[PDB]
Amino acid sequence: ALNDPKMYVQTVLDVHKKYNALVMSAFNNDAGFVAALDKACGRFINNNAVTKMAQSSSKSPELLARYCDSLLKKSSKNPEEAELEDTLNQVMVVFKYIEDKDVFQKFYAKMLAKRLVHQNSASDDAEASMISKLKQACGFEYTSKLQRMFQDIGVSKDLNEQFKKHLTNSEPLDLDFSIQVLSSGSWPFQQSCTFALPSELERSYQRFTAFYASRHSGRKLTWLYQLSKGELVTNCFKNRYTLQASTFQMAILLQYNTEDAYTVQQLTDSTQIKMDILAQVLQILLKSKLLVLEDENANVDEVELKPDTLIKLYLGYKNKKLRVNINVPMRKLLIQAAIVRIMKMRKVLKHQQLLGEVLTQLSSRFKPRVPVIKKCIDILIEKEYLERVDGEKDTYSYLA
Amino acid sequence: NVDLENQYYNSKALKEDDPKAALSSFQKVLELEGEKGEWGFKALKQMIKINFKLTNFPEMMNRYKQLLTYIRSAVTRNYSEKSINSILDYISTSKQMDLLQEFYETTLEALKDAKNDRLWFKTNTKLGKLYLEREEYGKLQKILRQLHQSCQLKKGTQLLEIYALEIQMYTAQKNNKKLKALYEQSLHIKSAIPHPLIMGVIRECGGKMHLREGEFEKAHTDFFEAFKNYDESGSPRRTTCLKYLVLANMLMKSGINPFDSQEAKPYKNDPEILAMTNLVSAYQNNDITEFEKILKTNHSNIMDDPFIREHIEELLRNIRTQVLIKLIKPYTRIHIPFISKELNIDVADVESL
Amino acid sequence: MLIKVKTLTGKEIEIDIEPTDKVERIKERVEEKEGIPPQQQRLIYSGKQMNDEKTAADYKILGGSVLHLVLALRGG
Amino acid sequence: KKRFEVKKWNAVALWAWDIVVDNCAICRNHIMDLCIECQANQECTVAWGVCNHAFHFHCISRWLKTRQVCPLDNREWEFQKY
Amino acid sequence: KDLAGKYRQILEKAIQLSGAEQLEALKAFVEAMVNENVSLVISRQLLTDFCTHLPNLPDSTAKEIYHFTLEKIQPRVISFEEQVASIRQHLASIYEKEEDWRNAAQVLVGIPLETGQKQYNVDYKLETYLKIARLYLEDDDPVQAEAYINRASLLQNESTNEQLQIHYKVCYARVLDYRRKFIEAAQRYNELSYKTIVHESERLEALKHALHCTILASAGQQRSRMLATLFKDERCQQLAAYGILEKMYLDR
Ligand SMILES: CC(C)n1nc(C(F)F)cc1C(=O)Nc1ccc([C@H]2[C@@H](O)CCCc3cncn32)c(-c2ccccc2)c1
Ligand SMILES: [Zn+2]
Ligand SMILES: [Zn+2]
Ligand SMILES: [Zn+2]
Repeated sequence: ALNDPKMYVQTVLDVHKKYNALVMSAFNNDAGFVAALDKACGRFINNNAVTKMAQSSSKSPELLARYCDSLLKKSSKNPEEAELEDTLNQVMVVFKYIEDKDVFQKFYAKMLAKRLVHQNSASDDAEASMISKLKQACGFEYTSKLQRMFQDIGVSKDLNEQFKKHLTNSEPLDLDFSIQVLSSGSWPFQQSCTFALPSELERSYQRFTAFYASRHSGRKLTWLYQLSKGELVTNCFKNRYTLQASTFQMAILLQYNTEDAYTVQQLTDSTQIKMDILAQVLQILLKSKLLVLEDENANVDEVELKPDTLIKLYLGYKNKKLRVNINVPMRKLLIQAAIVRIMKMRKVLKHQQLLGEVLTQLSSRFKPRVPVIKKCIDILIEKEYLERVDGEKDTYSYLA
Repeated sequence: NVDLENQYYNSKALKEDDPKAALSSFQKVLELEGEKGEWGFKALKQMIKINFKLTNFPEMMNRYKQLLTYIRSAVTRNYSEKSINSILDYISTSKQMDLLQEFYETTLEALKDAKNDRLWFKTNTKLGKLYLEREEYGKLQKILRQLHQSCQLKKGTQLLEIYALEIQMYTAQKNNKKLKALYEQSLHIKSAIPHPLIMGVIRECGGKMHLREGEFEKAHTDFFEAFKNYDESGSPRRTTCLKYLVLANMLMKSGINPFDSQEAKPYKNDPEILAMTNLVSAYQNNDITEFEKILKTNHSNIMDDPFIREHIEELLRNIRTQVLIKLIKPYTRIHIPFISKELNIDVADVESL
Repeated sequence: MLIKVKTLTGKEIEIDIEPTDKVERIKERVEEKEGIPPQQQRLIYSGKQMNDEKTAADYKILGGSVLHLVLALRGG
Repeated sequence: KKRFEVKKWNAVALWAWDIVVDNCAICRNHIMDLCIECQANQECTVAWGVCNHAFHFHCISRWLKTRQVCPLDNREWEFQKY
Repeated sequence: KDLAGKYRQILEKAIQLSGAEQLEALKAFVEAMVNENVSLVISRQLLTDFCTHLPNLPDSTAKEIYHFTLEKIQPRVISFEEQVASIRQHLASIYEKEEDWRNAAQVLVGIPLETGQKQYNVDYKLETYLKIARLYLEDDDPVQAEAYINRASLLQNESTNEQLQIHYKVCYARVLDYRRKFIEAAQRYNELSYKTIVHESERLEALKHALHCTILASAGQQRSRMLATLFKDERCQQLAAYGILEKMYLDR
């Protein structure tokens, strides 16, 4: 199951459905048959045995998120939107049975980010349907991050087509420029690695910022060059090569515009890339045999990548593959006590009214953050502590 | 196989502006393509981009029947719809009534038989926007009724798109009775993820119907939401809900400067909303002398549209009331003519107030 | 061995235990004596509140130590 | 005519507000002051909502005593990120 | 190959010229550096060396070259985003040395500190914002100094420079005093007078400014309690306005 959990998930789906049909025929709601159902699914499925000695326990309940990712990810011939919906419908029913739904929204949000920003998402219309279904489960606050991620994808799509119209009124760009503006505070991505923009891509850069100054006022742009790709062609080789590479590989290849060979130190100094990231980029470039060094007999494994080796562009590049693509991926217990203490005096309190009375009354030490207090109050009301009102507004009450 | 990998790059990277040569090579691609590959559509799109300019319409009717079939299964939904938008948008201003009329008739019937769920829904909505912008409200209703009658919840995204189209059409019809019903209908939908342009028409007419009725607080919430969504997507209409945002904020007994949030601060000094910025800066910290001067100077920027002229009577009276209340605070006996000189109104009007 | 617990008012109860007995056992014995729930009751020795996980190893008296019982509301 | 030409570049950005915050719209003092009330008696800290609107803790606390909405957007005010 | 040897010799000699012929040499040579044909290894690096030698040349001549260079870097700013910061900072010093606050403030304003790909450190942004507010204050423009003192307020909380926080508080009190908020500025000045880090000479200056602001403040509950605190201070007798403070405290 650990090696190939793909078919492990499919086993659970088939077993559950057939159990209901057999009972209603002759058993007539037998006491013994119904009782044995709740004991088998809980212990055997929710937490399996091999999660203990394999030092991997958090990943076990998280294999459901990747299953739904595979259905909405760009792949080969996929099932049509006629039989897939009904299988997803019963998935919602079993989802409420799990208690740690918070981690579900985290992993699905991170996986959705990589699917959308890289244009690897399939059936984008169906993606809105999937997120809409998750909204009904808990609320818009539960899917607050997810909805914003999908919204800015549509905004950027209309922004690019509006940018094309703006290009006709000015000098046409020598390259096709498309950009996902994304958003700050709603995405897992963040700028971490500094980068020197190549002189070829600067002008378009500036152009776009102008388009983002007239359209939007008081808005910055934190470009993520590690998440940007592009297509680069060669006009001096024997054959035309339209390679697809990230911004880092693009800059490394474009550095050979003026010369033929460079050392690692000059590459590091000119592009200001960190040692580890640049080492990984150089290694994956060497895997594609795009750049070679003087000594073929030298082994890259037992010889450290010292920042002095002179790598030269291989002018007789005749690699047998015409489809080169180097763009492949490389305990506190204080807040619960405070909550019960503040609910002692006031029998009935709103959720947000209770927040602040505990969130920031003791904020001078151990700033608690909203989600921690939400989770603690959830595990409290679960264990016969708050027993919130049956639906009248959002009062949480006490022993009522 | 081996030749498919090599030939496609040669015919794509090399633009081959010379005609009567690249046509033959691309023709062999479609017939020889046996596998269920995506590369067939990409080369097939090139002839539409280049050879469409050089007439050759009789050639295209023969090739159009099999063109739509590849959308279903050869490529994904996102790629098929993306290629359509670029070509169709720029030919709208190119006139060609003889092309636009006959193309839509034959395409709509063929696509209806195959796709009904989502691909047909968006294309028909796009055509509905075309009817809306052409000021032709005689054939939008027929396609709107068939769009609306698809349910009889779980389809909130599609329902809100229809409601936005109805609201936009009735705005041009000068209809107010239907606007109330449409806005309340959208309130029952709580599971929609629409574009931030769809929820800028529903949330703008909701603020306007609240403005007319007299609920200035609910209008402020609707105008803030509409302005925020118009800021994310859109531009020309964004600096129209901001003016109504400030006016609604002045009609809720003031309080809190609208130009303090991060969304409205950059547009505070914009020339279009500069007059309203000074209006709210004078409404708060009540001073009638400055408030009246701004109204007199910016007569063609404030007292122009009926949505602000009508409510200018409610203003210039609340600010006068607040000045009056503060003025009479430290007095046990005051002169009515003395009040009139401070309020800049007649003695008879002071007694009525 | 056989200790005495006194409340604030001065009421004395004599409860018998073993050296390996836990403080939860003390609270349960007081419950069987009067009826006080263990969570609504606090035990003090030498002016320091007992922790709820230690089996009376440093509370060795061998002569009936005097314990202090304080009523408190559930969870403070 | 150029020796080497770039054909495509799919960039990715991350827009953010140029000015993070410059005022608390309940006391008109910016978010690093004491909310006037803490100025008289010496604490004051920031508070955010789901609308990402920042106010002083004390200001929004006394605003929530009688109301239940965000002062700026007039929406349901829920505390977020302390 | 020929670029490294020949062009290095010609650049090092041409910088030493006599008179007006120097300007003509820089016009054609700088334009050759802006050209796209020059890679960003012999243009970005040597521009820093070119700029560090400029302050030695007289300030009167340095103004014209500094302005001309900024115009030529404008088409390609993102590449030379670090030279612009140093060039404009150097030019602001020359403008302030000529008792020209408006020009110095505008030059420092043009530096991209938020809308830029170079992430300047908190200390750099804090000290630049304080200088801009101070220069605007010297131009009798409280509105502009208020705007740039708000930005510096968001960086002083997390800055590790203890001295820079004192500088920010001094400028903040001056801005409040300029904005005719005397009662609020008096309290800020009073806090500064109680800091042992600040020198005694300026400590009395802060006390003098606090007393002047309290006297100029509007009469009321807050002003009366500030007067009592100042009178109870034993260092107020050294100020030339102690006699007025005594009468004002006694409600005379
Ligand atoms: C005698 C003590 C130790 N005590 N024994 C037992 C019992 F469980 F054993 C229980 C207790 C005990 O401290 N109770 C208590 C309960 C409530 C309050 C506050 C509370 O409501 C908060 C609102 C104000 C209030 C008005 N009237 C009671 N209060 C207090 C209390 C009163 C003054 C100062 C501090 C605390 C004590
Ligand atoms: Zn405040
Ligand atoms: Zn405060
Ligand atoms: Zn808000």
